[PDB]
Amino acid sequence: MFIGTIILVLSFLGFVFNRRNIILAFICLETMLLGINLILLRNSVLFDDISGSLFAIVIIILAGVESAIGLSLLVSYYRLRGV
Amino acid sequence: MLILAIISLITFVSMSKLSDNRAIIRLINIYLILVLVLDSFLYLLFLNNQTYTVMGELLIFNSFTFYIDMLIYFIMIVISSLYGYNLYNNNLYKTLFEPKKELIILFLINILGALLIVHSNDFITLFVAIELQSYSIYLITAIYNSSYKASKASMLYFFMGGILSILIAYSINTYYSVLNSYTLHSLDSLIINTLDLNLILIALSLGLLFKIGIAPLHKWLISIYENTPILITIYISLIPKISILSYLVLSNISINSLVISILAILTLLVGSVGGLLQIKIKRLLAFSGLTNAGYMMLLLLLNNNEFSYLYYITQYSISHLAIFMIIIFSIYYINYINNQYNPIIYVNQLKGLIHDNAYLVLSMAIVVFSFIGIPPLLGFFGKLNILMSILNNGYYFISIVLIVASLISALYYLYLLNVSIQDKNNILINSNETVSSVLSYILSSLIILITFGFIYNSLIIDIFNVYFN
Amino acid sequence: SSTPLVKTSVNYSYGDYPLIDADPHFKRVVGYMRPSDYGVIGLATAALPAGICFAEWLDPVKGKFARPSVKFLRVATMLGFAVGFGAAYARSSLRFFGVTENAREYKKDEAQMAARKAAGLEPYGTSSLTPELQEIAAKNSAHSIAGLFIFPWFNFVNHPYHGREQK
Amino acid sequence: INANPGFWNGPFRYLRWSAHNRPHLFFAFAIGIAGPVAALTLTPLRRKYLYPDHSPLPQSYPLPQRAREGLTGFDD
Amino acid sequence: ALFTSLVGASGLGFATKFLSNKIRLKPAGYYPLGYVFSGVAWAGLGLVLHNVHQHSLEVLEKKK
Amino acid sequence: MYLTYYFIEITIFLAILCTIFIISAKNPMVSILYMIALFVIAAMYLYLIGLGIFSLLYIMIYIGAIAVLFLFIITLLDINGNDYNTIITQDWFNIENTTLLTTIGNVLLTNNAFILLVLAIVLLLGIIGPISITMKHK
Amino acid sequence: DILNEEAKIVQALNNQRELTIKMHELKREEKDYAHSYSPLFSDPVPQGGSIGKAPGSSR
Amino acid sequence: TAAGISLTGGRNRCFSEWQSFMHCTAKTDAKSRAQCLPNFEDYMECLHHTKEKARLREIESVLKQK
Repeated sequence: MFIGTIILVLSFLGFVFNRRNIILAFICLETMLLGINLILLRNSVLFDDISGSLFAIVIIILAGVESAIGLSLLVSYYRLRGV
Repeated sequence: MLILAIISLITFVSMSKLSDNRAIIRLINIYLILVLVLDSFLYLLFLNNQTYTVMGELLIFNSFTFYIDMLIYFIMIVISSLYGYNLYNNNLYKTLFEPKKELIILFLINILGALLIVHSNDFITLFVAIELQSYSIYLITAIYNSSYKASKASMLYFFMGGILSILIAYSINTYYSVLNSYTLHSLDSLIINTLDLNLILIALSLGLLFKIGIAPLHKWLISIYENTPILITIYISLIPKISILSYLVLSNISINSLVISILAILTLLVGSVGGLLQIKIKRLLAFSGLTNAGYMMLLLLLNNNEFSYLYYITQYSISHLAIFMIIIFSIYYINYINNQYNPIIYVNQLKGLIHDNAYLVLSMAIVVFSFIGIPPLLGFFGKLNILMSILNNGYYFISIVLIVASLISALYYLYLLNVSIQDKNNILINSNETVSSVLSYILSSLIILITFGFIYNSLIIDIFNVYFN
Repeated sequence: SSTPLVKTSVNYSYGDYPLIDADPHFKRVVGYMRPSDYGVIGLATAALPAGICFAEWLDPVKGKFARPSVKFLRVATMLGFAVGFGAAYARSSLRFFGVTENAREYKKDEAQMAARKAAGLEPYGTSSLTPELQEIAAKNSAHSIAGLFIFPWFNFVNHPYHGREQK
Repeated sequence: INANPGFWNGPFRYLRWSAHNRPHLFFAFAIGIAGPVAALTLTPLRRKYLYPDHSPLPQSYPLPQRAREGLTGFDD
Repeated sequence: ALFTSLVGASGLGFATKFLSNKIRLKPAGYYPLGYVFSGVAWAGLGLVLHNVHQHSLEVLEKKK
Repeated sequence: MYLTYYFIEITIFLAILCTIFIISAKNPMVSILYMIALFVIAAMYLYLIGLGIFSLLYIMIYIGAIAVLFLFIITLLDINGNDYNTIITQDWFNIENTTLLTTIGNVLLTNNAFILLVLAIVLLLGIIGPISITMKHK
Repeated sequence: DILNEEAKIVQALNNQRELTIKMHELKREEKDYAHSYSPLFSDPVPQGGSIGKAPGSSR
Repeated sequence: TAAGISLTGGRNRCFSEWQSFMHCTAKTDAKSRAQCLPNFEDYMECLHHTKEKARLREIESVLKQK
């Protein structure tokens, strides 16, 4: 339970104190979506089911579509600026 | 019949040119009207709060949620009806308020996202649908791309939406880490006695709530609600409210919450005093949107509150909806327009609205009286029945801070009327064009609802008693 | 391939009228709807193009009273058939719930059930499924006429149990 | 030039027209439409004409429903 | 009484056209035919809503 | 064979090592270069915990699409006391290797098929959105 | 005549009060499983995941 | 749903403890759920084995003591 907690919490602390670099916010969020997995997946493992794995494959997919949508949001954020 | 609309219409928009964008939205307007009219009778699907669990313990259809399920179609008819109809036949109103190609698609995607929360039993369907509506509001903010405030607000909304994505997911993960369910039969007043599921369900509640403007997370939604264009905000300050609040009121997962009560107090206080020294109208309007959700936090605390919730919902989703459309009308009479995406900002700009007409002013006056609880209005009995639920279960200090919040609120709601009826020095005598008829007729309807809504006070109580119990 | 082996409510009504079924099969809903029901379909199909002609008569798009393209009329005809069919399925399958007026169909289901009892086959017909899948697919289609506002869902399953007296 | 007649003027002519000009759409679309339509219509015929289905495969040890009779043999 | 409810709902519709003209800066009687349409539609809701309430009351009477 | 025991406690610390290099990087691309290594350490942790399936699922989708997507964007800039061994039995009730992936394919398709059906609309939105933004039709 | 009218009115209001107080008791009444969840499938017994099932799991 | 499923799609570790709890609830109205508590606690020992860990650390402490 340690590793998913620590990836999530260090990603959270990385999100807070590192605003002004903006891509770093995305990738800390992406590792957050990994950390929720690393806790939930071993809960499926310890609890003898794939019901947590059922939620897990969905949150894999939703992390994906998050990276699909929000990066187009980024491209919109930089088209109207130059840099 | 949402999906049955969407799968046809995105093929239809892809096979369409750019000048059809009004007519597609006119089609969807009439479509949702006929969905409501021709299929209204499904309230007959219960008689004694008879609740269905559909798609196998996954969705939940009941006496309650059918109402919100109707309500979202009702408001979407209005929102669509803004787009599809011209305001005037002017050059100004076609370089303003012209919809994009993909916009009306994203609305029905969002309504799918909103309805699949309120009808959701499962946490997994909850999570899918909050991601769905979060992506919806991401795009619907970012769709009017050639505005710097629009894209900046889209990013701003994006990162807090990501935190609440992971926070709700961590709450679901923790609840699963102590229990092998995801549904909510597993509470049933027995595990609550013998297991500390307080903090976990509290952390579920907070993560669901902080997509509203709940006062620890306060400034950022307000910065959005001004940096958006004036059109998109009348949609996105409504749907994420009433979707998840109907979820949270449907399942009272935090009863006697120490956390939610203190946050409700702080919400009402800082929203009421945040409405004070402000001259930007989108701000002022968003803080009204905050304090009314402040009342929502109060209705989250109670047990068995399906009256005061739904009645205050149909209060709020009419009044809060209509005051936008009033100031959408009001920008024709003003003397200075900037900012093609967002024409009015400063509340000073509608200085002489009564010497333009009396009747848009009177219609504005009664709806701004409707936010402050003026007793012959529909906006009153919301607060009345809130307080009939509050002292029902002894939230005493909550009631007196509600009174403080109501007074400090009603100070700044009248600031609109302080502006609106004054001298202008340059009065209209003759406009060439009129306002497009049925677009304004919708506002006439929405305002006779608020004024003459105490008529059906009795019949709605009878429908409440028979159907919802 | 016909044992339900789950505990199902028996004759548990939904209104004041006697039920027939908890989810009527999709071929059956076509097979039992009233002749006044088909008028709801037809008037819904007429409502959409008359609706658009209406809506442009109220406020035109570009200030001129002009009838829209035939493309819009064909697509409005399609969605009018969608609304009419949703209304038809919705108005029809209530009568299996015993929640609206159940007069002729309770007679017809004392006939066709008795028609296939004497014909010796299953009271609903064999599906191409293991019975556990029959259970789970009917759990999907159970009460799914509710939430017709969100999505259409139907019963294509032909599973055994229906909230009947015993079979 | 092969611009457009429109699908909603004459259908079958437009189908021929797309087959002469854009077979990348229409011969993906024909393979696509031949899937579920044949899936609907052919499967009653195969059970009627060709051959019926298979017996379902057991998924666990199949349990009958009996009452634990007296079964002798192999006491000692 | 059903008819007395209908009169009030059609009066609400009369007020709808009456208000809508005054935002359109038209006179009181500008497009009179619209008062018929609003006179029906809102009254139609009073058709429906009272038909709801009839159907409500009997259900309570069947629980005694 | 006592070096075998601390395997998991290897990759935890190597995770903790890696995340510090995420939030301490000069260039933007140096950060995602550490992040793909964090995905790989994660996948090795999934192989080591006993889910060899999802280890490779993540390599298909995390450092498959979404990481390479991040790389592809960031190119486009102008100018820079629970110590108890659990006991595992052996039962003979299973008959065929319906693995984890099979039963995902059963629960996603029978018990909770509506989730996959709405997931179609989520994947629809992933198509529409970038075309909703980055196009400027006509 | 006026006292008869007020007898009717006050009895109507007491009918109203004893309507509503009962309806409040009708709210807080313990609901059965048939009304609360799905009407058919009257048991809450899950019995799910039946492929690798083991004889003896019911209790 | 994915209620009593397993890795191989069978039944999990505590299906019985779950179902004996659900048998405990299907025959029992509220204000009589107190008797359902030992059926519930038997479920919880499945999930986290807190009574088992408390059982084992004591005997491990005794084994350390001698």
